[PDB]
Formats: sequence, structure tokens, C-alpha cells
Amino acid sequence: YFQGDSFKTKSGKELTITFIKHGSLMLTYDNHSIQVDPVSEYADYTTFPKADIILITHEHGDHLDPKAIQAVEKSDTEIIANENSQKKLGKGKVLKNGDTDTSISYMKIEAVPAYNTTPGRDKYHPRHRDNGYILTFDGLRVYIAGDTEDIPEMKDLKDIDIAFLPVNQPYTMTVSQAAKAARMFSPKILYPYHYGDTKIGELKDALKDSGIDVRIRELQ
Ligand SMILES: [Zn+2]
Ligand SMILES: [Zn+2]
Repeated sequence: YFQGDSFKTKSGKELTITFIKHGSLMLTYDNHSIQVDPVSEYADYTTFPKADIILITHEHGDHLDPKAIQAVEKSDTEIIANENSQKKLGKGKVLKNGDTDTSISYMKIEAVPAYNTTPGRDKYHPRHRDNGYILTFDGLRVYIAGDTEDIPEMKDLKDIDIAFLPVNQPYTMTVSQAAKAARMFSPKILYPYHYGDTKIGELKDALKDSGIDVRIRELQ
């Protein structure tokens, strides 16, 4: 029994985000089902409806899992991924940083950077290799950062309604970094995710008076 939140788009259509765990999310919009970084360790993916779309941010095992992909795919599922993950899968569409994809009529995708800035942590997520995604449904823009630190390109993110930022150590962001990241583009709604054992409640305090709705969900 996973929690989920619902959002209305400008024409009245509904987007529901179901919070699975870590960086794993299911998005439901207009009777289409979208899985992001589905990982079998966090759910029995045979019990979900079959993915119309599977989004992979990068190749690490807590994001790219073929078993989970098999359990939830159908014959006409489109997999959208970074180059390294696509290669490992042997199927799917490759997006690089700066790519826009407008070929799904109900969901525009933009691939944006997601990498480490701390010296020595490029061993984790080196620049260019991995993607964050901006998903647009009828004007509603959802930014899924993937694994990144408070990179300067976040200043370039415009009109984001909902954002997911990663807040664990040493792989992604500390609470202060996440707060700094959030302030760079002012999403209306912020879901910290991929936060492991971080005491994430401090992010609400850290963004007090920012005007950003920080929503804590079970996304360790
Ligand atoms: Zn990673
Ligand atoms: Zn990760």
C-alpha cells in the first residue's frame, strides 16, 4: 500500500505520483502508466499495471534493474534512458543532456544534467554520463533530478511545478545542498527523495519561508 499525491493540470486532467522508495516513482496520467527507475528490491513490480513508459536516469543498481523492467513491461512499452543504461539493456531510446523529446503526445521529456560537484565524487556520477528529466503533462512540469549535487545548471530550470531532489550521502546532496539547489529554481512543490537514513525533516526547516512546499514521503 504505497502513498500517492494527485495534481490537476490546466485542462483538468489528473496526474498522480505514487511514491515507491528511494528514486523509484510511478506516475499515472490520463490512463497512462509511467515507471521511473523501477527497482525490484523496493516493490513487487508484477502487481503494478504495465508501463506505457519506463524512464531510467542512470545505470547504478538502485536505479537500473532489468528484473523489475521485465516484471512491469508490455510489448509496446517505450523505455527512455541515458546512453549507458540503454546499452546495458540492449533496448530503448537514448537521451543525452539537453535533448528534448516531444514524440509522446501526452508527455514532453527534457533531459537535463545530473552529476557530482564535490572533488573526488565524479567517481559516483561524472558529468554528462547521467540524466535528470523534466516531464511536462498539459503544462504541469515535474523535475526528477536523478542522482546529482547542487549543480549550477539548476539555475536554468524554469517553471517547475514539482521537483524531486536526492538527499543522501555521500552519493548525492546534504540537507543544505538540497536547500541551496531548491532556491536556485524555486519549485512550487519539493519532494526530497533518494534520502536513505538522512533526517530529512531538517529540509522543511532549512527552506522555512522559501514559499516551497517541502513534502516528506517514504522515499529513503
Ligand atoms: Zn547513482
Ligand atoms: Zn542512486
